[PDB]
Amino acid sequence: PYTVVYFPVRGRCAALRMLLADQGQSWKEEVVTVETWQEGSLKASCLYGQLPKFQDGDLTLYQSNTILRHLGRTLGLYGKDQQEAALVDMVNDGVEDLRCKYISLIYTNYEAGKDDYVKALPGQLKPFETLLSQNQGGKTFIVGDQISFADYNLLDLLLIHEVLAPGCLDAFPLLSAYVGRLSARPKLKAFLASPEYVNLPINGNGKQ
Amino acid sequence: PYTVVYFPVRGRCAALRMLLADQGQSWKEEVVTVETWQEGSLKASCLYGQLPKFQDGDLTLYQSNTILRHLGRTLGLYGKDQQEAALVDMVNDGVEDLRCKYISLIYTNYEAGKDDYVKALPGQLKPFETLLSQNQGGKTFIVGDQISFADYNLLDLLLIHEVLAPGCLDAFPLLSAYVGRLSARPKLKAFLASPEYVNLPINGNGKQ
Ligand SMILES: N[C@@H](CCC(=O)N[C@@H](CSC1C([N+](=O)[O-])=CC([N+](=O)[O-])C=C1[N+](=O)[O-])C(=O)NCC(=O)O)C(=O)O
Ligand SMILES: N[C@@H](CCC(=O)N[C@@H](CSC1C([N+](=O)[O-])=CC([N+](=O)[O-])C=C1[N+](=O)[O-])C(=O)NCC(=O)O)C(=O)O
Repeated sequence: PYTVVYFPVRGRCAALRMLLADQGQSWKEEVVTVETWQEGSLKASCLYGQLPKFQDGDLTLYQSNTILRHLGRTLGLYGKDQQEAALVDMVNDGVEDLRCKYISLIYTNYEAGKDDYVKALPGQLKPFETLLSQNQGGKTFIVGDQISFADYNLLDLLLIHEVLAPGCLDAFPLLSAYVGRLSARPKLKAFLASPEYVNLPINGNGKQ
Repeated sequence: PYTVVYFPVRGRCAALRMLLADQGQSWKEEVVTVETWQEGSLKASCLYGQLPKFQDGDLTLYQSNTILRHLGRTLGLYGKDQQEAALVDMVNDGVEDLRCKYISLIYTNYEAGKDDYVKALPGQLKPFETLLSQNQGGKTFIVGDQISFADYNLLDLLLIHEVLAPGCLDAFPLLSAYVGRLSARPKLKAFLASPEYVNLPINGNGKQ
């Protein structure tokens, strides 16, 4: 019953598509061209002048996380209790803080400090490796014994980092095995090798 | 009760202190200082190298939005349903992107951005005024007919721009009657005039 609006990019939507495609779900897509947003026909119709946009039938939503937390809750991808759902919310704000830092490296400074960003990236990644070493051994998901929407938000932030700085996971043993076992999950490994996701750019400016 | 470990400023905890003061809660502050945080060991033990940290007993926490959704779903401020609970995450994530850009100029360019961040404001609060006129007539809370942590964070976001650009709400009626109707709330009008709030810096660098 879903629909997703966005530009023909991977951007802030590549993570909510991985959970829908791996959850055994299905959805329709809608798209905005590079010029339909250069018109006003859609930037004023949005609650913040931006996309992704979502539909759940009679509902609509904005913000990449309101949709990621909305499908975790309506699909049981939010933890098992009030506290796992707090440690599943703690990984996501950190995961949304380092991507908010990656969005500025790919759109406002990739040529004047794109190497000062890979220089401090290990420490930006130690935190999540520190939580897996503190999990069931790192042999599970990022929280509890079940997967959550935080796993698809970190698995993409970890997937798009292996592309701007190859070998950024060689110091993090557990993130290297957790990022290899989730892309191997049957329905998501089928979505990563598809043209639907293999043919769009990670970003809108074309850099990576 | 709970505990808050943060710098002697209002910064990121100012909304949960209004949530814990307006919700009949009690708590302790573990004030921290630039002489204590520069000592190192307190920041090297944080999960991301930052504050505030917070607790509910054995459960520790970091990330200010995680503490607002965790006190939100534990205090009964997270919606009456799943779709109102996502319509609350939509107002909190937007109040966080405005608060995410109000925090970068205050600490990274207050002398070259305070003349452009203020003419770009009108357009940043319209959404929030549109959501009130789009619910209960705007005579209630930002979402549903009940209060939420999204409401304790959008009010703090409106009390601070009222300090960087006083008179920024003069064209946003429902937003001007809502920042006074929430400050009139009994236990919130009593804590907001209290010493631990008024003698605290909104920010931690001098500007505002
Ligand atoms: N916090 C919100 C932020 C949403 C957001 O930033 N949306 C951007 C797309 S992201 C990114 C991007 N960008 O950050 O500026 C621009 C882009 N593009 O094609 O022009 C594509 C992007 N992408 O990630 O694919 C947008 O609507 N941009 C239109 C505008 O600003 O007028 C969320 O998580 O949903
Ligand atoms: N997403 C996290 C971010 C938490 C965070 O940014 N904490 C900052 C305080 S915020 C802000 C601030 N800042 O953003 O850099 C610095 C500050 N100070 O006194 O030095 C005070 C701040 N404040 O808001 O009062 C911190 O620990 N800073 C220490 C460090 O970076 O080493 C959350 O929401 O909790």
